Amino acid sequence: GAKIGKKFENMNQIRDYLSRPVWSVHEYLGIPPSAEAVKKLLRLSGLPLEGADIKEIQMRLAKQLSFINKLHNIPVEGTKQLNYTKLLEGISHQKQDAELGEVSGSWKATGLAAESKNAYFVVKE
Amino acid sequence: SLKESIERLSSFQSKYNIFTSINPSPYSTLTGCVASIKDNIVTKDFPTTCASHILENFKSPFDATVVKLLKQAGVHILGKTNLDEFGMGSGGVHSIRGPVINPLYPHEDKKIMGGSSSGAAASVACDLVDFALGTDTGGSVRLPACYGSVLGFKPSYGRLSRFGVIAYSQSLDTVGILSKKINVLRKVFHTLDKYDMKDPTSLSVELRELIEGNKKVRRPLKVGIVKEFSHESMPIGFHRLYLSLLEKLINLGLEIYPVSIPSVKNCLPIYYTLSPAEAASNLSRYDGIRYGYRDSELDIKDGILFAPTRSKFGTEVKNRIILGNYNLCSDAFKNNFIKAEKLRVNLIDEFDGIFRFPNVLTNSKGNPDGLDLLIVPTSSKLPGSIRDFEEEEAKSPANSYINDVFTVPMSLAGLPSLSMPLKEKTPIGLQVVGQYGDDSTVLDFVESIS
Amino acid sequence: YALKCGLEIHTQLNTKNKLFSQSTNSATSLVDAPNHHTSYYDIALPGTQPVLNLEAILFAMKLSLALGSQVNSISQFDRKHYFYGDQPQGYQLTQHYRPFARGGKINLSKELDDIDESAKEIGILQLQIEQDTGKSHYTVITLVDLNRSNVPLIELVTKPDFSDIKQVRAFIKKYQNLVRHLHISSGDLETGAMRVDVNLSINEYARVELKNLPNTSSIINAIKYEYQRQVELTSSLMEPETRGWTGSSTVKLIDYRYMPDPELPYINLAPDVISGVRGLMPQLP
Repeated sequence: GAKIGKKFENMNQIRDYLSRPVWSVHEYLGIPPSAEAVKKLLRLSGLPLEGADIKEIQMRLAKQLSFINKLHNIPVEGTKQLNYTKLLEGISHQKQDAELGEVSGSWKATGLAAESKNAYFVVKE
Repeated sequence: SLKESIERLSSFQSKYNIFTSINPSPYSTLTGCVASIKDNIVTKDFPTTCASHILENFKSPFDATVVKLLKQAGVHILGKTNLDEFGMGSGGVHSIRGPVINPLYPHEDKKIMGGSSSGAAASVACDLVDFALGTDTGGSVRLPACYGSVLGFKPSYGRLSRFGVIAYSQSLDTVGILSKKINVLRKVFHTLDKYDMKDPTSLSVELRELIEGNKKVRRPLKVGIVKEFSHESMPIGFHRLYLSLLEKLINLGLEIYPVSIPSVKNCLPIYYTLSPAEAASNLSRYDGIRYGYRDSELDIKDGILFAPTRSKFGTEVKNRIILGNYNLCSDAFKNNFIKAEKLRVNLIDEFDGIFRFPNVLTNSKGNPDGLDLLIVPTSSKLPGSIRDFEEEEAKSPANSYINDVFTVPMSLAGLPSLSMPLKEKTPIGLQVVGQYGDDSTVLDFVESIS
Repeated sequence: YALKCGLEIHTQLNTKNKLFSQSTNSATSLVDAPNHHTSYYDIALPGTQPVLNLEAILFAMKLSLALGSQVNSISQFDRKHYFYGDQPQGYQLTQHYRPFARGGKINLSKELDDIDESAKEIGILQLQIEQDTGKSHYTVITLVDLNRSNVPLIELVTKPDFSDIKQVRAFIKKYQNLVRHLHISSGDLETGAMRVDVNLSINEYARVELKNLPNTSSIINAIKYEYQRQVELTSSLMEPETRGWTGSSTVKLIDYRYMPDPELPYINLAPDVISGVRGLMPQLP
């Protein structure tokens, strides 16, 4: 747990404190999934399989994981109620915000798309 | 002067790759102030690219709330600044426009600016703008500010609106402000420190008032230095500069204490569990169907929908997306992700236990024998070369992750934290950190010792 | 032989506006011009954010009370991830880990519901509020209309309590009647205002789920087909399997990475919401 020490009395106590033999975080942190796992991951990511260097992704992920998996050994130590009137009030006060583009037809919702068919977005089979 | 200003702008832009887009007519309560905006914050008048092929000519129909508030305060926006693509990186090297170069050195040196708000910091260090807006998810305002020898403030989470601030990791993302002038920075913060009902995470008016009501006279001020952050290999010059600053403070009559906050040590593994997961989630929308870049020929390949378009994600972005999806799959979620959330709660609780100021989000009472501020290094490293940074990262992700060792705990706990320089034009900094919501204390303290 | 059957029923709410945006929830979707009732959020523009429509809470409260469900002290929305043209965010917001309500039931009687049993109750597992997706029209290019995206739905999941096929029809009928009586939905299966997935199992064998049932006649028939078809078996029906329907026969047919939404506040209702909404309920049968 967290702890506050005694107040420093002078700058040399601070210099000695800073020179104590204590691990750096670098020192504390000590600065592979199957190819099928990686393929599943590329799919979930909506990334192409073609051209993907599998073993390289396997290798990078392996190191990423061993870094975050350090958590495995760390033990865990240990809101306003919306009421009825506020419920009803919120409902009564909801309205369409022009700054949100919430008014129908207030902006061309398809006008940013690279491709479209009239007022429809399009996806190619 | 005007001619001299434009010429300066063209020169530094050409040599340092700072902006992704610039006002056609540059320099033509914040009335007359000039700002740059990180290019992951949407604007009506400029493309918002996120330094990504994915959004290379994206034009938002609307201004981010922070952009609107600035405009309403009379701020002129000089342009959008280059960044690490979608906010992912700590060095400022991942961008479709090429890396940003640190203007503290000759551009031939190819020194890193730091990231992800690289261009933001550079535009301030060059005196191109009065202030810049950036975003800070794990250090991305404080670290580049540090490397540009300017002020970099990351306010408490939820103070400044994230409406129109493109999502990276929403539980961590914070809009931040960079400037050489503490006075300008405070004015900007005051302008932007506002409730926004468009943002479901915006700190409520009620909680803001509760925070104000909790403020007390503090005499003397009590400042902690953190044991766990007091033993890293630091840059040459740091100890002298650090010890001079602490001595200045001690001679002002404030009290300095050692404090141990053990949870700060596990913050990087916590961060790289939670943040990539959110990133993968928040980047799931990018498909070129409704906006942004779209593959000219295919919406699907190898039985994977949107793959051709999404292949244009930067390489670092793909790596993180892949990791995040791993972290979210069922078995890993029940293990690492849940554990990371619980440890994050522990961290917030540990900070609450050592701060005198109450945390209104956790309803902590405040520790009357606790502290008002922490002072912590911003970075343990000097800016290296872009090549060296790129070489080191290629060796291991951990080598890059460690760059945020000092900044991530305040991101995870949403604490207001300001990096301030210790010496003119020197890429070394300290953070002043307060309890959640205690932004005015951090800023007034920094103003007082400036 | 004995049938152990359960249902998953999605029902479009007729709130004035959508679930996480105040854009219009249109009642005339068939005549509306495409992508007209769509906010920045509905199109999932960069930097947009969800804000919960409280009318959906009110509607879910009314349904929970009618069913005798226990409203969860805290509920939340989770992200269900997958890619599809009619899902602009790349995920659906739904209440996976902490549903709006749990428990509840529906009573059927011979006197009123034309059931062989004098009285038969169908238990409810849980009740979830969730986002609807857009509508796709296949013409090869597929046309996407996001007018329906982000329309509020309530998903009702029953326990596997169905034994007779007359029960399923009677349940769907009363549930249709119920949602209409509460004025929370049109409950129309023809328009898609109501959508029914089925899960069933005969004599404690593996649970099978039937998808794509456009109308009540097709649900009843798929159930009747699947019951007799399953009796005939038998190594293939040992593990769960999702099937479809083709009007004549039933034919054969991903980690969603569920993550609690990091932005949306929890639903934390005060006890007086229960008594309050209770006073606003219509007379129930």
